[PDB]
Amino acid sequence: AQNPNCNIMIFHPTKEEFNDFDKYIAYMESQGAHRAGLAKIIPPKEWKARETYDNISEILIATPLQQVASGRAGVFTQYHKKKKAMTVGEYRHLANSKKYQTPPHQNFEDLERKYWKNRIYNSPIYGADISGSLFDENTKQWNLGHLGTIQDLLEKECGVVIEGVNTPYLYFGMWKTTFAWHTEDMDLYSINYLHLGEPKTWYVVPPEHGQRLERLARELFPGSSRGCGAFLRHKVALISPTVLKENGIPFNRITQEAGEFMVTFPYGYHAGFNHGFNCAEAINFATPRWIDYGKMASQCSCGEARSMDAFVRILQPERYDLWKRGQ
Amino acid sequence: AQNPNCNIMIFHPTKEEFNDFDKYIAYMESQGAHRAGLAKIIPPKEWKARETYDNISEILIATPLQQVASGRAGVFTQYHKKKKAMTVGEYRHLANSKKYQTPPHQNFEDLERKYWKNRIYNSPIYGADISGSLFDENTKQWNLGHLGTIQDLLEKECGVVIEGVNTPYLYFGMWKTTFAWHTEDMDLYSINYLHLGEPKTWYVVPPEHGQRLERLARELFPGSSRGCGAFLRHKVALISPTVLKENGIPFNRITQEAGEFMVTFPYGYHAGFNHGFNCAEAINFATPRWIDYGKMASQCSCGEARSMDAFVRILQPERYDLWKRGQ
Ligand SMILES: Nc1cnccc1C(=O)O
Ligand SMILES: Nc1cnccc1C(=O)O
Ligand SMILES: [Co+2]
Ligand SMILES: [Co+2]
Ligand SMILES: [Zn+2]
Ligand SMILES: [Zn+2]
Repeated sequence: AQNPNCNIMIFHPTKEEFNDFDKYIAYMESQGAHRAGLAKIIPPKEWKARETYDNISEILIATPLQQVASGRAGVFTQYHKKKKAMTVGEYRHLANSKKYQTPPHQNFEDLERKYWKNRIYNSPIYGADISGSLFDENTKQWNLGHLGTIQDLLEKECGVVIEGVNTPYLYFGMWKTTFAWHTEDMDLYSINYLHLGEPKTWYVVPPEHGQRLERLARELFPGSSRGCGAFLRHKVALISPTVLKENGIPFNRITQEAGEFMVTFPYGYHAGFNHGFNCAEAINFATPRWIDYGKMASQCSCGEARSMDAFVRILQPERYDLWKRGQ
Repeated sequence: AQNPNCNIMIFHPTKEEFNDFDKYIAYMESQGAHRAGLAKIIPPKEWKARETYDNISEILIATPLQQVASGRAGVFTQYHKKKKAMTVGEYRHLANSKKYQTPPHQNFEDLERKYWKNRIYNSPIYGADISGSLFDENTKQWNLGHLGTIQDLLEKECGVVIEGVNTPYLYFGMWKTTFAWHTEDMDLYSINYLHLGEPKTWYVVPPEHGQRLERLARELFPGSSRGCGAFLRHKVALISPTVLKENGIPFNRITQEAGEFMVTFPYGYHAGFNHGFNCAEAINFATPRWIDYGKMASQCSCGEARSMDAFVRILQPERYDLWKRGQ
């Protein structure tokens, strides 16, 4: 077995190796990368997503989300308060203001300490889930808007044509903006490129130990757990590395910097935070190995959790009716 | 001036000519094709959208629309009554049933006569605007899911990056299903491929005479006109070729058959109907020549009309606030 400790692996493809996305994902998994739940891919030195980021200030963040925390420093939930629209230019200026800017710190470890100590006492604003892409149409390699669709993958594997289209999303972040513990919809893969700005710190639980995190979550969020058998689908729960360690949950951490890709693998629980003003782009994808995870993915049917129809309809026909009632 | 009578032109590209989409659209316009408002493109004999259509019955039509008419035979409006979900297999069976099937007829002209005589007395069900594609991912030429985006076109022409993603839609039709008189959102181009089944008959007004149609529409639909300065954006008004002829409106007609593409050009008003069970796929696109049409496109701000944000925001900043109130 490759990567038996489930370490987060870092890959440095050559430009030749960067030319076939599916092939390289499969190569990564041949080295056991998937066992960590997360991998970093450093693009070839001659690769670029686009020429410059000088012309992005007029992008509109239609519904910025103020992330309001409740609980304790290491165990909290966050809810999203909708704010008025602003441009990326206005958002960037807000992120760099005295109220929201990254504080003085010695290094990543000091910043991480400050995040978990102080996160709940501030309510940063996140420009998340904006449909769009910052890849140049002429970028041929690892262009997240030119990947094959999950609908075509399901068709290729299962022989069924389905409706739906999957496209990338942009995430404009600032210091303390947070992504809660979750796996992807239908336990899909995700790929995330950090286009510009300050880093993004990730935490991840190996897929083989995901149920351990779920068990801890039910204990730490009893109200949420009673409300929904798959409440982590609501994407609101945060648990710090110290609390995970206290409870024996196996996990790893890594910091993503501008110009780097992160891939999350099926049923790899992850969470994290942004260091300062940045912009990432992400999309879900599938491989043949995903199908069996799709079939077993837990579903939120309480109505709180936000193409999905067809995947549940085909892979989980028994769940489909009740899941559809929740929607 | 090419094509001064504004005739609908039909093109037969070679496989070599079929290899550069933008180039061929530009070639078509060099021959005056755009003046008609609509063109037909017959693909090369060796081209195909996909291998077979044997595996499409499990596609879900989440919200089939029953098209209910009001008015007179040649001048009517239609509203869409939402029906319960059905699969394409179930829809196809309904379309072929005695209640909904194409009636006996001698030819296209007889069927057209029957449509305009009898359309208002039936309420056919249309599986319209389903996000998805039936093109094989391996189809390299004129794959409507692999076109360059309107957002990238605007960026390339105007130097502004914007949010948004544009993807194709599927249309499952039956006899008498109808598309009302309209131009595309922001007076964009559209491209439509008829994947399978019975034909689709199109009517079109040359872009240079669009305001003549608008004037007639205001006279024929006085209530709708008073309610909204751009009510044709609601996509509910039908006017027959006989009534257009009586009122001196220049127009043309053509019937699209399975395996053929239709392109609508900026500000080319069009309408039509399906002959029987079929499936079409369509998407909007842009070229450099569209920009000036985008800037002048009329907007519905009464709230009735259904990526758009950014195009109005950048090309029509003066209209943006009031348009946003309507939404
Ligand atoms: N929202 C997310 C979800 N999964 C991974 C990363 C993020 C992010 O916000 O960067
Ligand atoms: N809905 C439409 C809009 N424009 C052109 C064609 C159609 C169609 O229904 O085929
Ligand atoms: Co994620
Ligand atoms: Co149209
Ligand atoms: Zn739930
Ligand atoms: Zn209106």
